[PDB]
Amino acid sequence: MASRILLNNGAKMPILGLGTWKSPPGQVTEAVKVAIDVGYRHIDCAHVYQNENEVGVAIQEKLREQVVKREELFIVSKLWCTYHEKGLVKGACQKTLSDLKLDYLDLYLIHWPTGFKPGKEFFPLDESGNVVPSDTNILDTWAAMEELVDEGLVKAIGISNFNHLQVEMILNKPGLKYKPAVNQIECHPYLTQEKLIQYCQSKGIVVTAYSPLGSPDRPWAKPEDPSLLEDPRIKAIAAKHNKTTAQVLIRFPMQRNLVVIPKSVTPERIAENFKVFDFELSSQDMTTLLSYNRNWRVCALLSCTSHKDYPFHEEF
Ligand SMILES: NC(=O)c1ccc[n+]([C@@H]2O[C@H](COP(=O)([O-])OP(=O)(O)OC[C@H]3O[C@@H](n4cnc5c(N)ncnc54)[C@H](OP(=O)(O)O)[C@@H]3O)[C@@H](O)[C@H]2O)c1
Ligand SMILES: O=C(O)COc1cc(F)ccc1C(=O)NCc1nc2c(F)c(F)cc(F)c2s1
Repeated sequence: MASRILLNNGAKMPILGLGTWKSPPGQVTEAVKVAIDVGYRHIDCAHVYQNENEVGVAIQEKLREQVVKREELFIVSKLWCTYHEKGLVKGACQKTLSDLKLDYLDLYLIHWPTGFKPGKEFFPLDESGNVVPSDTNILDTWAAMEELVDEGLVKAIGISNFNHLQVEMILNKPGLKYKPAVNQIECHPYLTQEKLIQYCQSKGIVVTAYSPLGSPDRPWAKPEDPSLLEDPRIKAIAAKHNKTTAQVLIRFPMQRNLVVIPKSVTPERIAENFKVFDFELSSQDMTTLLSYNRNWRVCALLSCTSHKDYPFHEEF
């Protein structure tokens, strides 16, 4: 396997990164420190995760120790939905930079294609529980993202949770300055994303797979819901390789030429999840895992399904 993938800006992105959603502030500093010690050099962050200060604490220190150089790290963050207005984007980026204690990001993503009413609340809802949109559009937000590159705050920009028509909207802009470098999307054996991956890869956009373990800690998970980590078929593939099910689930997107960002705050799991460069899934394993697709999406909200830019009404 090679360990980084080339982006359109000429930078190389590590194919394995550490996710940080639901890594509690009081626990994430140690998580990130351990991750850097064991070899992670890509960290996936976001303003909405409410922990960027504590991630930043960890990074800055591993600099203070001389454990890693900033140029070796690949730090990703994301513009939250309440900041899609062109005049709010730079301040949102700068807040993330200040929290992370960094002078640039390697990649900055539009977190979702949906703009929400600006304000303090991450999820402004009306009295009936529907998200309150903003009067923003993908192209104007993208133009504001491009200014961040031209000001040196971020090295690359991309998107997350965009369907292929939303990607196309950006690509087709006459005055496009920067193509998206990455589309970060949910991807795992129960939601294999064959058509969107094919589309993105054909357009020279790198795909990052989020929730590769099925996000078992997501707050809306129902006890009856499928569980990747407990799937006995995946356990049997893992046993054949004397690996864990998590290790199989991480290796799987890597062999599809995807980037993958498993989350853990547990030191013993952070280290296990990185030990995926010493084995390969066979062609039969890959085919088998792909065959588990059920088009089963875990990361979506009912409250957002009426937004004009809700991404998941389209087939892909
Ligand atoms: N762009 C977006 O809209 C978006 C959406 C979702 C996710 N993401 C990103 O993708 C990252 C990964 O997705 P995710 O956090 O949803 O879920 P995930 O990585 O699929 O699963 C994380 C869960 O698996 C557990 N776990 C980790 N390693 C394990 C192992 N070796 N054995 C058993 N359990 C293990 C974790 O527990 P502990 O932490 O307690 O160890 C945690 O509960 C996020 O953290 C975030 O950075 C982005
Ligand atoms: O982002 C993470 O890592 C994990 O996710 C989350 C992370 C957080 F820190 C808080 C909430 C979520 C969450 O509720 N996620 C589900 C969504 N679905 C939608 C949706 F369908 C939209 F059309 C717009 C939108 F913005 C969302 S957010």
